[PDB]
Amino acid sequence: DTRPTIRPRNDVVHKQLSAFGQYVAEILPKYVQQVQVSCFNELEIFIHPDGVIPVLTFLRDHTNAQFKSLADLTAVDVPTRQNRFEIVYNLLSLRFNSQIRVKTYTDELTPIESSVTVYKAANWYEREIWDMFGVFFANHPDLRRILTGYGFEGHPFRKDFPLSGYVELRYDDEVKRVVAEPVELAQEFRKFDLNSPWEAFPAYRQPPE
Amino acid sequence: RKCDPHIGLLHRGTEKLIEYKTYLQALPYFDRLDYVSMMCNEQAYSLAVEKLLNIQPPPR
Amino acid sequence: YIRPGGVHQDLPLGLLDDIYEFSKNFSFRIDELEEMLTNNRIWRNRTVDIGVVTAEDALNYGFSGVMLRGSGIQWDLRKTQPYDVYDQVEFDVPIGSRGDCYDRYLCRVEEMRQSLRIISQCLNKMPPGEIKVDDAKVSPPKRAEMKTSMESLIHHFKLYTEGYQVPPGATYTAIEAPKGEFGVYLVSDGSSRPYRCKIKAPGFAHLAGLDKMSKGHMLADVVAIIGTQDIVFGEVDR
Amino acid sequence: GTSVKPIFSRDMNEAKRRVRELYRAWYREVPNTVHLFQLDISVKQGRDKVREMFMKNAHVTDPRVVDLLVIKGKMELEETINVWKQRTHIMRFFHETEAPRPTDFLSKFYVGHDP
Amino acid sequence: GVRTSPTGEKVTHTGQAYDDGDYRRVRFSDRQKEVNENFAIDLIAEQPVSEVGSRVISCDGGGGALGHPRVYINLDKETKTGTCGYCGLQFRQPHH
Amino acid sequence: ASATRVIQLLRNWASGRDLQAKLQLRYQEISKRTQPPPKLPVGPSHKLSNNYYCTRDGRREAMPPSIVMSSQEKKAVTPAPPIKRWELSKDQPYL
Amino acid sequence: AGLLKKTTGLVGLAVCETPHERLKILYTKILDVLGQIPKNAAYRKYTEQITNEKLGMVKAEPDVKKLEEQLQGGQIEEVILQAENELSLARKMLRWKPWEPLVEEPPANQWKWPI
Amino acid sequence: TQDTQLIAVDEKLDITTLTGVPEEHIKTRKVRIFVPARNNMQSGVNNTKKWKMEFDTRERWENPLMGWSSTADPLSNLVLTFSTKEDAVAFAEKNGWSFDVEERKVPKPKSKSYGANFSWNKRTRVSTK
Amino acid sequence: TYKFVNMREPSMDMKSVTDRAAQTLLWTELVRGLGMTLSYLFREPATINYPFEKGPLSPRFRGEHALRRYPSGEERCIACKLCEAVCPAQAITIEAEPRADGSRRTTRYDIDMTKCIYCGFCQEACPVDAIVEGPNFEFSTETHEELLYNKEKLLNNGDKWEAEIAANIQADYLYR
Amino acid sequence: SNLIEVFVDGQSVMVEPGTTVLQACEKVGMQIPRFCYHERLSVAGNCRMCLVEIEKAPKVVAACAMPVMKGWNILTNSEKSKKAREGVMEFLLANHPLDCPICDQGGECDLQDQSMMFGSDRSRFLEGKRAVEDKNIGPLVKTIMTRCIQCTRCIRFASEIAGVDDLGTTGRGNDMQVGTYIEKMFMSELSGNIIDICPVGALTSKPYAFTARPWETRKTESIDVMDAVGSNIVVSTRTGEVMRILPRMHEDINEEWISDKTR
Ligand code: SF4
Ligand code: SF4
Ligand code: SF4
Ligand code: SF4
Ligand code: FES
Ligand SMILES: [K+]
Ligand SMILES: [Zn+2]
Repeated sequence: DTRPTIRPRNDVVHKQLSAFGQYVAEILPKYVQQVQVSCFNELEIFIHPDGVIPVLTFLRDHTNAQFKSLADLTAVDVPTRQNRFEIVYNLLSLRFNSQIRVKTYTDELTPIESSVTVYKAANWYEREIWDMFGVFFANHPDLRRILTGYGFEGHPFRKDFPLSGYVELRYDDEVKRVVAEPVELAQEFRKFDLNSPWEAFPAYRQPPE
Repeated sequence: RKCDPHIGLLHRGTEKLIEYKTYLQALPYFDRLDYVSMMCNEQAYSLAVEKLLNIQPPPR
Repeated sequence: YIRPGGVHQDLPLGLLDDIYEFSKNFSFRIDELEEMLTNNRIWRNRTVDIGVVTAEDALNYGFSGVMLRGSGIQWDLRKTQPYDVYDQVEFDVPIGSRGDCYDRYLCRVEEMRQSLRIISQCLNKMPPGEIKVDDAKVSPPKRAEMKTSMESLIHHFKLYTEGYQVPPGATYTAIEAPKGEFGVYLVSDGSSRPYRCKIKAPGFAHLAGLDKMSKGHMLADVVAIIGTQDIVFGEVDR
Repeated sequence: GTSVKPIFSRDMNEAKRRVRELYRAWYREVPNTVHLFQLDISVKQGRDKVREMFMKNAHVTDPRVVDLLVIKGKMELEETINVWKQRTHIMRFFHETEAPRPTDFLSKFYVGHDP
Repeated sequence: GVRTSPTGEKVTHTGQAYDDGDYRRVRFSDRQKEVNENFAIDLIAEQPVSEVGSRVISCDGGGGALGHPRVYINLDKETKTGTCGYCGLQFRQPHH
Repeated sequence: ASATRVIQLLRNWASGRDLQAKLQLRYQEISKRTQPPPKLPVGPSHKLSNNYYCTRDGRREAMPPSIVMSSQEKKAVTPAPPIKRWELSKDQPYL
Repeated sequence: AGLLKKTTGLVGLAVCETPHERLKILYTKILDVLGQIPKNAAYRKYTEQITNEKLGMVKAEPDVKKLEEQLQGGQIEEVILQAENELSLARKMLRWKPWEPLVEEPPANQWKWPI
Repeated sequence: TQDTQLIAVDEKLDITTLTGVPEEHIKTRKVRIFVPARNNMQSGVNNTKKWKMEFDTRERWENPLMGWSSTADPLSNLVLTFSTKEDAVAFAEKNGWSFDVEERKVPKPKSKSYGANFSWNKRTRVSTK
Repeated sequence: TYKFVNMREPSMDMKSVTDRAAQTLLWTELVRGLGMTLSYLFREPATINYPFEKGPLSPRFRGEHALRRYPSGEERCIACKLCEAVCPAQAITIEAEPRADGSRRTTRYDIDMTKCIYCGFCQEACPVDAIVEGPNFEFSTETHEELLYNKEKLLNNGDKWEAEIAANIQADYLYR
Repeated sequence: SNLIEVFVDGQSVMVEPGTTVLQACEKVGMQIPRFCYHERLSVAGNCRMCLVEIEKAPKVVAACAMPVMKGWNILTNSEKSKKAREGVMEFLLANHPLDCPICDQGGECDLQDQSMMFGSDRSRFLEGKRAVEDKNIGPLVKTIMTRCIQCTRCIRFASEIAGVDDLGTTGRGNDMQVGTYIEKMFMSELSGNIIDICPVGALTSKPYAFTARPWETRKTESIDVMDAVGSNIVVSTRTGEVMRILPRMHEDINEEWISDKTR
């Protein structure tokens, strides 16, 4: 690189992924709403909520995809979107050493039928997406709590949920049992507003709205 | 017959507080994530963050 | 130590020498273990043919690292997708062919030796140069430059209070952490702080597969399979 | 906008149908739970308490909210009978360690400057 | 230096002083209240006033790399000996 | 090191190898803890000649994801060439 | 071809002693089920492209050892396994039928990160 | 168009009962909304573009030992970000919080000039440049 | 590149099986374990005699914090306020005021030892290198209150370990 | 109607004739970096940070005082525009004193923020910095004139907005000392607002001096009660008390200035 400071880019993978992005797009014009290949050679397949089985089964068993490695499933709670939750699958191909990202919008009540049949790895990887966020997964073997406390109330990763939560424990000599009380902190979280009032990088700027 | 590995007995905010700590402040979290592989976690974080910044570290 | 943009500091003078002395003597210590356990019947019978998995279930279960390589799956992040300088070094990935507890154990001890190979190569080919990027907007300026140059002081000030603002987007980066595939997926909102960070914990998938492991095995073998699954709960519990 | 997905129930009838046997199950479980968990509270207290949390949310209209919270309320009765929770996890529902919070306007005014 | 309060209660450089009752002082008895006998204000005041004959003087504070960020304090106000903000050393200049 | 020769044969014979060649602990071989002061290098873009930040803008050179198909005769391709079967180990293929 | 290799190096996946004709009869089967899906379909055109073409030399070249690099997809014993997976997909998307336009356009600007 | 045994619910959407914000933290929180006001000594305006979800500040008492800001308001240190306000209001309905808004203070367009600083009859002539 | 780790081809000659039968019948491999472990029995231990001898450390070590001061005696901290901003545990809490002289320093530098992480960001934060971690690590205690530090406690520790940390940053500031 | 058409970095936008380059920029959302121009305080044109190259231009135009006409594409992100920004910003920063850890503007300084976005990452200075003797124009506002960048925003504010002529820039060349020359006392009822207009720590509030920092101070919106005008103001609260009061943006009530008593 002539400029060693900035990270070199790989264009060869860029259109090759872009070619594969159109590829999967033409097979399913019913499901694939949006395909996007980012600057860092990462491809994203935006699908409809009821596409968890079809496209994943497509990516898992296709001759030209063979994406059978379920990397992770994550939600991105975005309050300003009418669909707050954004379930994100990550897929990995052993044969083509590439990565696949598919995202589905979902509301709180609207369920997502479980992808356990496609990948059995998602069995445990839904018990926390129901825990942290509260998105319910339909026709799933078990939705048990494995991160939150036994009988804990709420979905902590939701951004309407406080960092300190609501309940704090303490052993009580009156009852010989640790019990919960409303949280009161020794010191409150001194929040910092670090968003500079002067505009950042103009590339990703939103259009005049 | 069956075994249920009830996890959670060490569950922490981690990702929850990362939403409130800056990138530099969030770096020590990964050291405590896979606490036996100290430097390898930060490798993942630094590789990720510098990828978004489109900045590559010097060869040294 | 490992910070975005390189490393925080440079090594103390002579540190490469002492680690070189350790590297020379360490291979003996690996031989020490193999002598102790590898041929011992008691260790094998508590480990061989225990917790075996097929290649397809291991891959479908989301496993990574040794959990796949032990079952014969031909895959390794450093080789297939070489991050950092891992491309300019050769190492022999220890692929097993049984998938039971024993194969992973031999896979690990060979990975110990193959790790020692990396130390030797990077030691004989350690290049000179700076330790962080030459961009104060993401790398704090040198302490000497801090106390003499204004732009260093401003950039140091804004970096330690506001921090660098990361361009918006999403990225799931992947490295082969000795557990397995430790990946971090973060979404940047365009501010100076992360918006949401999800981490791919190799133990999470592995602990998820612990059910299929324990099928048809002794209770005194559940401890054995738990041991080889390289689970640390700080990692699996996030 | 109005048209939406029935996660389990078309109408509040089958939503109220769902709450019934789970209410039946929750009322059947009380004598055994207190027995093996080794508590001091009375069986009726569990019954009148199992009554309690059924009512503070007995005002919704969307059949998704009720039936999603049905599987939510589904999700402790098995968590109890398989002794997964601790004693501290169901006396938590019997909130008892705290002082009784103030109800009259004068009492809040006396305690502090917080509605 | 350090002063003494009516309750003894050796005052700190900040000026904290528990009152007569001040029930929080019960933590102090049977223990000792940690006081830094060296007070910042009166260990810089007696320091000699430097005499440098120039309008602009660098104020790195000794060991430029190891000191404090170097400032370029002005020395023209003959009423008040110009001092570095970081250092606190009072630089005066002889008769312009 | 301290250890007399007769002990050394006992350790060497029991373990089947010589151990005085390399030992678990340390000795005089370590670098002294008072190494001379270093002279760390300068940055590649530390030059006071043409060095405008308009050239290196890693954060600013980033581009939002490229639009390729949006909701609002063909060939068959793959996201990458299929992997290459790596050969066995040259130093020691069969352990 | 040659001597039947003892193991594939992947536990669980065994060695099929008659691989060439099994790969043949699989490839016809996916061609057969691909008859149902109408011509205008893109998925049909894609796999009608790589089936017969990959059915070509497996019909012509009988040496599975050379068949390894003919398909550049690893060992034949899992290529047929992958061929089975393609057959599973043909059965699966014979229900999915994704050739219709989108079920729904994305509600307003739910995309367009950042917010 | 989404024919998976369709149902229609005209009740205004709320999730307060299953989200689980406690009873004294749902009705006793006067949640207000505004566009964040720019700090007046910062000419940059890349802060007056979003909407927030701030709450009402509660009692903040100093810790007896070392003078903290010990506070029993769990919801105090949370602000959300909303692109427009109709999505912001929608969040209020689903969580059923107390409501009040504040319209954007858009800049009235100041007709600037440079020749006005040197006029012949108008007093807009500047006294210093 | 790669290599196999368990491909064993046990030769079926009358020779090797006799060795295999010898291995199982006479516990040869187990005897190796005895002879192996016996070898280290006759070797010296590497057990440091604490506290008569400590472990080996480095000049960059991070331990108990201690606010330092200039050779004149004035405190280094200048209400810089960067330290808590970069501190990822918010243990630092600092409030400044006007001072009588005008060198308006802080009244409070309470850092909670049960909150801090010994991050190392503290020294990198303030340009006047006011707060640093001393090499001490034996500052254990029995009551949680003592671990809660305050401006007097740090400054006292700075006056205590001043002889040590001054040389530590003397031999390490070139790296920094 | 008469709204002249003009392009900005591409996209075209109609605009009232006589509008300067800036005032067309924020119509699409462009905030060109500025130091000497305030939207409700005259036009200075001296900072030269607003300098943006225009299409076909052989010279970068001063965007503040340049009236735009037909079809003038604003090359905002163009290389030479950012080149002009880089040069001019390091010139302003040349003689600036290293006071950020001790300057109250730290964390909310326009000179600090823009150098992060539109600025270099290292220094090329190898000389001695200029030092300006401090002044004293009140116990309500501090004067550290070495931090001044001579944006002249203070003197204009006094001349028109405050209606008092007591501020100016004595000297010549680098000795551009802005103040009152003679010893004077800046008593106006709107005097406290020169703290907010100043982009640097040149003038800061003595009562607030060395008490808090911008990142830690929580902000709340309230009203002024010290006068019947009822000015909208933002209250700074941190650790559970109030430190400083800032005027809010309300063109009908207070614009962005408040009385000294309220501040
Ligand atoms: S200790 Fe350092 S960072 Fe903290 S206020 Fe003092 S100078 Fe600033
Ligand atoms: S002690 Fe550690 S955690 Fe606390 S502020 Fe210093 S570096 Fe951060
Ligand atoms: S004016 Fe800004 S850049 Fe200058 S010292 Fe003050 S805060 Fe730092
Ligand atoms: S003192 Fe402040 S307002 Fe006045 S000219 Fe200088 S920078 Fe501008
Ligand atoms: S805005 Fe044109 S020079 Fe300040
Ligand atoms: K100012
Ligand atoms: Zn100084």
